Amino acid sequence: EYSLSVAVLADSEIENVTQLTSVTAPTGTDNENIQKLLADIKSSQNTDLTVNQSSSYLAAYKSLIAGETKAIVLNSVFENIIELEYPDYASKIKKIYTKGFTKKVEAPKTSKNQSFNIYVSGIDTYGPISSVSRSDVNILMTVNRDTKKILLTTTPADAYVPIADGGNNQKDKLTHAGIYGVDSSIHTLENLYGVDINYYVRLNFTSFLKMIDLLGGVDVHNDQEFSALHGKFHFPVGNVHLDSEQALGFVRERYSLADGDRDRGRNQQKVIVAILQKLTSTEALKNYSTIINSLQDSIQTNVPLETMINLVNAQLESGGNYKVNSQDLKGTGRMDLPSYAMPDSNLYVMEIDDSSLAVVKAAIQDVMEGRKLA
Ligand SMILES: CC(C)=CCC/C(C)=C\CC/C(C)=C\CC/C(C)=C\CC/C(C)=C\CC/C(C)=C\CC/C(C)=C\CC/C(C)=C\COP(=O)(O)O
Repeated sequence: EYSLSVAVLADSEIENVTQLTSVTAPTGTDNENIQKLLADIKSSQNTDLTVNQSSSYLAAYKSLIAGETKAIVLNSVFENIIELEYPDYASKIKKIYTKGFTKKVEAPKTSKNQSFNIYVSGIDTYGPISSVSRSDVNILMTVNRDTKKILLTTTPADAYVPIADGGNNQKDKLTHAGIYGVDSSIHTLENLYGVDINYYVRLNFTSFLKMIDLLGGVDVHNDQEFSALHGKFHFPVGNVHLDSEQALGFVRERYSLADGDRDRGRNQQKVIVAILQKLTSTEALKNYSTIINSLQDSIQTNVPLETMINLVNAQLESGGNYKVNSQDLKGTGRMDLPSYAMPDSNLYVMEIDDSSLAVVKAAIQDVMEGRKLA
């Protein structure tokens, strides 16, 4: 659910598209959508516009505010990209023609064998799940139902990788993929790790809170004393029970941890294991429908109902615990590499360590294939 519009400056005398002869747009990277809009304009308004190609939607916007063009095409998805460098962009423009588009995100891929991959996207925002934002949590869960093994692979938010789809396969921090959509994030990680991602789950701060509450909190073993959210929550060494708000702090704190983002990644993994322990309780399995009802409006997923039912009932009958292992893609922080989405800013990114990538890829394959980890 997105839209393309013809936009002009807020104070432009232009009121409707029939007054235009041309429009500036990135036909180099969004030609299909753009051409649909132009065909729709020619049909309902009998107006044929020539296109002044721009290198991107950001570039088109710059041209507009610079007075170098009268009108641009704007794909709503990319308004969120423009906002990264121009937070007040919305107030600078008006829209004089709008076309709604619709697309389903990733279709689910059913695995032909005992193993599947689920991508967990954690969005940096409160409120309705439909809110567009970057994906600061990017965890792949490789599950093998035969060996009863799970592998959690964390990819840091700042990982500098080719971003698929809207990212135009250009390098940027992984978290930006989330802005283009869950599709972009999924395809980005499929390409990086060379595996099919069967399903995804997408949730934000508000979704996470409801889930923890619903489950009655979660229990973890904390390895190092730390505090989160400017000292609001304190976590001692030892077994800790986390309510919704504590758990959210627990998975967010980074800077004060001995190993920074890597330790935060491990804390997130601890919480996932704890959630899984609650979700595979007999009470939870028996009452899965209530859990679906309770979380459906705040958590997006393409896992089919039929699949959930199979997974739940299989666990109900067979019982038995999954063993969980974890890993994280390693790299080196840098300030001198360009961000495709934010070309004018110096950003911190993590340049991937190639030897680590090889190891991470091999481990995913091992668990999928039922081989022991190195
Ligand atoms: C289905 C069933 C009952 C059994 C199936 C059999 C088994 C054992 C496994 C099958 C797997 C299945 C079906 C489901 C697994 C899913 C599962 C158990 C748990 C899912 C956990 C989920 C959905 C989310 C966890 C994500 C998590 C830990 C945190 C979310 C992160 C969020 C929302 C925000 C983080 C943002 C962040 C890192 C920092 C905040 O930003 P700043 O403050 O600016 O720095």
